[PDB]
Amino acid sequence: DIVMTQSPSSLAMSAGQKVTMSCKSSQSLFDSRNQKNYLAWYQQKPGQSPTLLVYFASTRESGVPDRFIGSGSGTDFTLTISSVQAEDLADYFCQQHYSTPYTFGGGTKLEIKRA
Amino acid sequence: SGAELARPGASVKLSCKASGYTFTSYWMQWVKQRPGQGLEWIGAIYPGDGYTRYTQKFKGMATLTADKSSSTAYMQLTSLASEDSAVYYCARTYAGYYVGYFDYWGQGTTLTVS
Amino acid sequence: AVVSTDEYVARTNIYYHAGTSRLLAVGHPYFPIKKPNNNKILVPKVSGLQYRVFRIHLPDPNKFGFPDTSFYNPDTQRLVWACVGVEVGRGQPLGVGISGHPLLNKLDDTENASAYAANAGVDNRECISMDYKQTQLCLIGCKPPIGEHWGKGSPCTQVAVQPGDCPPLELINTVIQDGDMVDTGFGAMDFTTLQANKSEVPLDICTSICKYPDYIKMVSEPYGDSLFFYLRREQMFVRHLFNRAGTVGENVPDDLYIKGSGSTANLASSNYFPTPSGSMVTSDAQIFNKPYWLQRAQGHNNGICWGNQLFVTVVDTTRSTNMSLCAAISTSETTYKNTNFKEYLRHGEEYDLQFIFQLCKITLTADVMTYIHSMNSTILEDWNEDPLKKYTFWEVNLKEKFSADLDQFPLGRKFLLQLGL
Amino acid sequence: PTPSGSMVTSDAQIFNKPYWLQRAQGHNNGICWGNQLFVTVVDTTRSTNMSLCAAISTSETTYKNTNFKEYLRHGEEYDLQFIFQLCKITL
Repeated sequence: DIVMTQSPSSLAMSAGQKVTMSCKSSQSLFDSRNQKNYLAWYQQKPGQSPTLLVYFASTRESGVPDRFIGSGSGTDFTLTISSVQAEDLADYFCQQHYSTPYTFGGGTKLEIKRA
Repeated sequence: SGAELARPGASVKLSCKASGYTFTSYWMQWVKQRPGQGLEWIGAIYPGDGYTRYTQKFKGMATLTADKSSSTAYMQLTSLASEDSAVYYCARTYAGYYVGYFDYWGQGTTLTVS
Repeated sequence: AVVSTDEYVARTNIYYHAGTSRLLAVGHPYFPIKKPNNNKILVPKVSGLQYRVFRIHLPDPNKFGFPDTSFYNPDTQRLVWACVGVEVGRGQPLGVGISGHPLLNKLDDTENASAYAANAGVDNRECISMDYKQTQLCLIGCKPPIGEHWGKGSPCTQVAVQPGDCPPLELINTVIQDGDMVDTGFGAMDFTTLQANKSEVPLDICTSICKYPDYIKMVSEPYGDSLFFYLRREQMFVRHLFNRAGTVGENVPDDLYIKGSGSTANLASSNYFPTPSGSMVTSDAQIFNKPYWLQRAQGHNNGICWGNQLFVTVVDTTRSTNMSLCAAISTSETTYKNTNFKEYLRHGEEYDLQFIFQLCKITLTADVMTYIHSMNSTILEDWNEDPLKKYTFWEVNLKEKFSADLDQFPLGRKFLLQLGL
Repeated sequence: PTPSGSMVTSDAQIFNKPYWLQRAQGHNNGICWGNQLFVTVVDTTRSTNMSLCAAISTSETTYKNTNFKEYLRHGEEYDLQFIFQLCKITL
C-alpha cells in the first residue's frame, strides 16, 4: 500500500505566523492522463467532520480562505497557511487519490500560541 | 444515524442519508477514526451499480450496501470487538469511475463496543 | 393443407401493361420542415434511406370492360390479375448521401491512441457525420411487407427497474410503412425507446425505427402472399472506431484485466461503437432498371394479386445524393459573409413503376370456395372500407393505366421478346 | 498487427441458401447415427452490437454524461431447416 507520512505531527504557532506542513507519498501521485497530482488536504476542527481544503495538490476548494495554499508534486507535498488565524485550530490530514487503497497521513495537530 | 452501543460478538448497521444531488451518480466512502487516532479507509460503494471496494483490513468486517429509493447508504460491521469502537464517517467522492477527492462528509456515527 | 395457386387459378392468354407516369419525391433528407407553432408539414422528410412501400391499385378485372368476354363464364367463375413482370425504374444519377448529428455521443477515437485519453467532463459530444451502409432491395407481394427490429420489451414483475437500468430487448414484428427507415449500420432497432441520449446516431434515424425485412417470417408464411419475389443487396464496412461518453451501465469484470494506476487507474469507456460505411456505388451492381419476370414463385401464391392489390417495397441508397442549395439574403456586398447566406439541404427521389399483368380465371367450385374462404374470406365477399387504414403507403392508382398493347411500352416490348409468343 | 475483416456483403453470403448433402466426401454419407445431428456455425457478417442507454433522470434539459447509463447488447437470429430421408439396415 501507498504509505503517507505527515510532519510535523504537532505544531504550535502564534497568530500571524506562517504554517508549513509536509506530506509524503510512497508512489508518485502524478497522472500523466490529465497532468494532475491526486492529493487532497482536509481540515478537521474540534468536534467536526473533515472539510476539504485543497485537491489536485494545489486547487483550492471554493469557500476556503486564500491563506490556505497547497503545493508540491510526485512524492512531496506541502500545505501552507500564509498567516495563521485563531480559528485555524484543527487537525490537518493529507490523503492520496491515486489508485487504491486510499490511505490517510497521520495528521498534524495545529495549536495556537498566545499571551 | 445516531450513536450506538453494541456488545462484543454482535453486529451493527448504520445509515447515511443523502440529499441535494442525483444520488445514483456518485460513489460513497466509509472512513474509521478511533479515539485520539487518525483516519482509516474502510471501503467505497457505487449505489448506481452496486460496486464495492474494501480495504483488505476490513474485508470480512464491513459490508456496504445502499437503497436507491431512499438515497441511503448503509454499513454493517460484524463480529464486533473493542477495536471497532470508533467514529464512523460516510462521505461522497464525486460522480464517475475516476478516483476523485472526498468532497462531502456526514456528521459521523460513534460506535461503542462493550 | 395449402396449395399452389396453379392448382385453382387458370391462366388466360390476355396480357396488359400498366405503369406509373413518373413518381417524384422532394424533401429534406434528415427531418420534416414544419411551422414551429403549428404541426402541419411544410416540407417532408425524403431520404434515400427510407423504405418506399407502394400500394398498387388495380382495376377489378370483373368490373373491367374487355372487348371480348367469351374467354370465361361470369356465372361459374371470377377473374384475378396475376403479376408476371415488373420494372422498377430509378431516375437520378448514382451517388452517396451522408448523415450526421451536431451532438453525437462520441468520446474519443479508439482506433489508435498515443496516450490515455483525458477524462469525460460534461457533454463531450462532437459534430459528426458518416456515409451509411449501402442497401438495395425490392419486395413484391399482394400483402404489405413485414419487418423486424429490436425495441424495449415489457419488464418482468419483480425487481423494480432502477432508474437508468438497462431496458429489456424484444424482437418486434411490424408492418413496413412507406417512409420508414432502413438499418443504416447501427442495426434494426427503435432508437427513440432504447436511447434516451438522443445523440447516439445521426438525426435522420435518431428518433425513428430502423426496420429490417423479416425475410424468414415472410417466406415461412403458409400462403406466401406477403412476398412472392425479392432482391436484396447490402454491404457495409467499419470506417471509424469510437467510444461512447456517459456512465458505466455495466462494469467490466475485474477478472478480465489488471488494475492500472495514475492515468490508467481509471478505466476508459469500453462501450465502443463503429461508424458504418457503404463503400462505392456502381452501375454494374444495379438492381433496378432491369425487368423481373415473376414466372415461378417459391411460395404457393404465384403472383396472384388477390384483392386487385399489389405491393412493391423498395430501398435504394445508391442515389442518396443530397444537394445543398443556399440563397443570399442580400445581393449587394462583393465580400463573402457567412451570414449573408442561408444554407439548406434537399433530396430528390425519382421512380417509375411498370408492370405486365396476366388475366386469370377461377371456377368457383365447392372446394375452391371453401379454400379461398379459409385463406381470405374477403376475396369472395368482394367478388359478386380499407383494412389497413392504420398504415400509410405511397398510394398508386393504376385503374386507368392498363393497356392491351404491350407493343407500345418498353416493359411490354421486353416481355414480348422474352416470352417469344 | 490490428486485424480487420473488410466489408461484408450479400453476394458473399453462405447462409439462407439450401445445402444438398447428396454425395459426401467421407464414408458416412449423411447418416445421423444415434438420431443425432451436429450443425456448427460461425457468422460474423451480422455482428452489429447496439448500444442502448437509459437516463437516470428525465428532468434537466442539459446533457450530462453522468445522467445516462451506457450499455451494450448484441442479438443473434437463427432458423434451422432440414430434409431427412428414411433409411433401413438389414442387420
